[PDB]
Amino acid sequence: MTIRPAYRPKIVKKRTKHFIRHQSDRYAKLSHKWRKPKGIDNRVRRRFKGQYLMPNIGYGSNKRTRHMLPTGFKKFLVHNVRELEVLLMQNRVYCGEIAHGVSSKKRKEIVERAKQLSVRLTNPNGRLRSQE
Amino acid sequence: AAEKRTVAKVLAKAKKQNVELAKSHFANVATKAAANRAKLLAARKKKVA
Amino acid sequence: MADTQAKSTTAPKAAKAQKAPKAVKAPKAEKPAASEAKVSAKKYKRHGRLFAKAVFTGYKRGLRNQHENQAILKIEGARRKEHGSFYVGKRCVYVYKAETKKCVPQHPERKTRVRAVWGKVTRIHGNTGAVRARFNRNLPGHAMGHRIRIMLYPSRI
Amino acid sequence: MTGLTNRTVVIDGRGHLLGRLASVVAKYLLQGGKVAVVRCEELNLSGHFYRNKIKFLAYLRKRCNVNPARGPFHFRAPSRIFYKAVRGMIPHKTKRGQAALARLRVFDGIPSPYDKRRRVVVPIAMRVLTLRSDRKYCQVGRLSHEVGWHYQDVIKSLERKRKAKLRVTLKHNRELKKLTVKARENIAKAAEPFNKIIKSYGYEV
Amino acid sequence: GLLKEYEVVGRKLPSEKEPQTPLYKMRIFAPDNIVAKSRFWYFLRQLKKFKKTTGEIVSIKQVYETSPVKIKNFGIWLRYDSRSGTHNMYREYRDLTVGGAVTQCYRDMGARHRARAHSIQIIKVDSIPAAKTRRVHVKQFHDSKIKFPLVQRVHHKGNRKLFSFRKPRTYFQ
Amino acid sequence: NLHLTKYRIKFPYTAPTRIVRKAWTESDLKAQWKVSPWSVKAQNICKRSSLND
Amino acid sequence: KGKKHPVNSYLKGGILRYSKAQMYKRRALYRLKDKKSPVVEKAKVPIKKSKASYPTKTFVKKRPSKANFSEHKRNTRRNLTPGTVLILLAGRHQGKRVVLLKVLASGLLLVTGPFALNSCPLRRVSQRYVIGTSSKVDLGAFKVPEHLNDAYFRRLKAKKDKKTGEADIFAAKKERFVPNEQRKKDQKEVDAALLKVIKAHPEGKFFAKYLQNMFALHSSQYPHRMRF
RNA sequence: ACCUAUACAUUACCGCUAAAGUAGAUGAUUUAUAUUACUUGUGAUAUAAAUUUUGAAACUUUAGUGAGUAGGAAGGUACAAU
RNA sequence: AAGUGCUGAUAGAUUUAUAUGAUUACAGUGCGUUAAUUUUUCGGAAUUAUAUAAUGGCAUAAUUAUCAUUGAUUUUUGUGUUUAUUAUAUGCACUUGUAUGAUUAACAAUGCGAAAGAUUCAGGAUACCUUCGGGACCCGUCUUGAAACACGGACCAAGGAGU
Repeated sequence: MTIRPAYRPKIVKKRTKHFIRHQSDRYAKLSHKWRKPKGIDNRVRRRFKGQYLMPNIGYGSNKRTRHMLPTGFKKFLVHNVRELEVLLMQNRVYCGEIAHGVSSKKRKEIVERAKQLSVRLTNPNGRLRSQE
Repeated sequence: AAEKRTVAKVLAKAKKQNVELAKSHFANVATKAAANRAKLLAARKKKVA
Repeated sequence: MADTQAKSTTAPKAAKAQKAPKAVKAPKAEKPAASEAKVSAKKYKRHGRLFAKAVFTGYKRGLRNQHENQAILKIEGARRKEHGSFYVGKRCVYVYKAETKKCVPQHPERKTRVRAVWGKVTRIHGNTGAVRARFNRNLPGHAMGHRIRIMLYPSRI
Repeated sequence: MTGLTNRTVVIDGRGHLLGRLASVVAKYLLQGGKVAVVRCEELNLSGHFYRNKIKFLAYLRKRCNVNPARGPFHFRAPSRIFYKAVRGMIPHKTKRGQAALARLRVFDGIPSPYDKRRRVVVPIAMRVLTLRSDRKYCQVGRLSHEVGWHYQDVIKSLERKRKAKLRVTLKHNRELKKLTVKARENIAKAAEPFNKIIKSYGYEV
Repeated sequence: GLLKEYEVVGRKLPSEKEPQTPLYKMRIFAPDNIVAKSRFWYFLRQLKKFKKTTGEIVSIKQVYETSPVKIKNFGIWLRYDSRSGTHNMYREYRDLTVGGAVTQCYRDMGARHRARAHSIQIIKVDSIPAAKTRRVHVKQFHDSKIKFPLVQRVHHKGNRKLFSFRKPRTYFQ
Repeated sequence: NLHLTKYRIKFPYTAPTRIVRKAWTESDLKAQWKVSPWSVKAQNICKRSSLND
Repeated sequence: KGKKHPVNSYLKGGILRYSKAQMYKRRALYRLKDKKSPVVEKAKVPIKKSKASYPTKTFVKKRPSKANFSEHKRNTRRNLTPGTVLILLAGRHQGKRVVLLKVLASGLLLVTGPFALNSCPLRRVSQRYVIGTSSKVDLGAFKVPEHLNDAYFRRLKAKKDKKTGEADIFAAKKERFVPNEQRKKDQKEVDAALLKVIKAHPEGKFFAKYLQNMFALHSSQYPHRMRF
């Protein structure tokens, strides 16, 4: 029910698509996570046409809306309850995700406590589990 | 000064069709008659120095 | 000699007729005292009753580079650059179909079998009456040679 | 029919130049076009016959040497001399420019309904707008016969078949207009009839 | 361009051992003002000592020939360089305007002899009345009454229909 | 650019405009051209051209 | 007093009244009325206009910053005069030939069918969605019954529920289209007076039965470059 | 006439580079009003409400600007231990 | 050359200006001398002196300095002169007014975050499949030059080299 923050901006983006590392199509050994090629006769390092595109700082997103989530909020990993008391008056820029380590026992409290401080948790319905 | 030119060139139609001059273009030139008094005061009020 | 064109071609606004800069005829008539008023012969294609027809015929390409931001159209009758200068600013639309409805009739009754990508004609392109148009998304290029509908609205007269 | 214009644009090939009619048609066929060119044995080629003899006889010695069946298949109709042109002017190695020759049917000897459907002239590619006096031209009729087309007198007799029954369908229609110009008499006192069209035409009365 | 006509006058700027140096003038056909002022020096670096700057360009003007609707036939004298071959010529054209019959020369001299226009020099241009015109293609355009029924247009190909319908039957008689 | 009609008219070839103007009216072109047999077919330019809505 | 002299808009770069305060001024005896009202005063006798702790406080909620104000500037209309026969390009009456009557302060076009003739009420269309033909239809003594204001004819309204405030709802309400009973009296007033006019015209292209057909054009004619 | 670059130009954004500004908050600043010194007039005082921290390793303002192997420097990032 | 008089379109519009510093100087509207002149009569309308150095104009003196010098061009000006032109002599309030804080905002339409329940509008080459267009040679290496008819590499996990 939580109002999105601080009269939200319009998050606009140079590339959505992520950069995918030369020849990773060709090999199962090469991970798609980018490496800069260093090798001399390489048309990707040389930036030929219709090869693919490298990273640089020029694609860097707006400094206002950098790390902002789809909801205009920014993340804050919460690990126990009294980390939510940090977000008592940051509940208007930040939002909590309960960690993966945090168990189903305590999450029920973190969800109920963070309903009082009106923060927008980004993963409730985690360890529900409408079970034991 | 371009205003009075179009004033003068619409009065070229008063050479042609002579229509009006009702509340539109004589009123553009009727003020000259009241502006004559600037020259009529020039014969009586500019003779003070 | 050419002094008359500061007189004769203002007579269109006494052929408007508003504020009459020259009440001369040039009556475009069959009178033997009338062989004037400069009618440009000719082109007479309607295909503009509404939704003037046009194909999409490629992106704003160079030779070896494409620029898919801008479409190139080919209007139904247009043949020189004064013809396609008419349509600039008209919301051209590309209309096509799809299998789904997935949606209600929400405003005036919607069936959803027909898809439209709205656009806006932007400028002229050819030296002979082709035209560019930036759309909303970007025209998938198996739409090349398929009809887009240049609208007649938003209309200057 | 109905389409981007019709679903056809029938063009007579008579008296037109082979390569200017090609680049008009290969441009129009990429617009989403549907042409259907008829009488292809009549397309005129420029230059005299022993110029174009030599050039078609050089395009047939280009055959593969390893296996000639793979090499350039040299089609010898007149309608395939012209369809060969509209493939030099079309991106035929693409799935776009292969649907652009699948609008093109091309015939030589005007058959089967393209003999009642109205066929039009392309004055940008006509001979007698383009090619000078004193300049010899050819026809693809004799070029294909002298390079081995076995159906020249086939279609010349088929032409005279449909030339012959054209005189039967004109003498149906020449007297039928003569009925209309008599049928035009009885309507001059219809009500106020013709006045509204004649005051904008009147040059045909 | 179209080769307007100028009259460009020189000076030899006046250094003290001789003031008032003696003011030569030319007749120049150039497309523009400032290229007329540099033909002048190329044609001063052959006759007088005199270069820039040792000299000036005192008043030039563009001239506007005298009778623009008379049908005079010009006869121009000419000097031109071939592939190997600097040659005199003498050519004749019919035109209403003088700078229209120097530009009539250039597009003809450049076509018929390949004559790129930096290796052509105009060395006289005058109107030549009649019965002095030699040049057979001029003096067939002399004899009033000249009948000549060359039914002529461009015959605009084709017209506003590409796929026309009407087969344009040129002769129309 | 100019197409030809069936109408000659006599001047000297060195004529000034004022005597062409004298000759242009004297042979009475102005009345017999607006009835020239396809100068009616000019006048789709004054009637079929743009033939307003 | 007087001397307005704002000649701004056909120039479009001059005003001409800096020429006024030259000799026009009294330059002396400056006495003016000079309201000095301290009436905006928290004189809480019983008045209590602090304002009190509804809040006066730091309740925290954040929305944008404030909105610099375009007002109704000039509206260019290209030359359509009442009542020119129109052609409509959108909005359930597309292709119907209608007659304008009035151009209003919202820069729009009042349009009648006549609803008797063309099944088109006194609705309201932009100049963008309409194609004005060549000449007129004469309307020299029409009253144009000026209570047909643009502001007079919103949809009235959606009160978010039935004016009671905080109420219940079921879907699919019909609260927007009677059409108005007074509007049917204004409709029969114009379409009485318009139809005495429009039959008295010389039946040209667009005067009598001549509106009543559905624009889609024909041979030898235009969308491009017409004398339309 | 017209088409055409990762060039030119005007704008948004990222970095770099170069400048410039901010830290008395038992202070500063508004809006009103009571009083007031009164200088006509504008300030000073009381009341009521309001805004006013920033890893100063920060925040704010402004302008230019971006090719790169071999190669060097900065800032991040993965791994595992104390 | 002047705005001369505009009419058309296009794309774009930073801004948490206190999330540690003018929203104010501008001009523009609405109240408080005058008098005739004019016009429409429903407004408007026009008018002088009101104080300039006056700047431009004219005449004249005057001088600095000059293309060429009959002269012209000035220069410092100064006076007289009238012909014009321009600016200054608008505080007190009050506006939803224009400007300026990288000048986008007014009007409407569409649609209800809707208790759980659940649609609308926009977007998603995320990581693929379908359809087209454009571009597009295989990496590492040595080399002047590698897609090379140069060498290594079939593929995959662990190990693996500046201490």
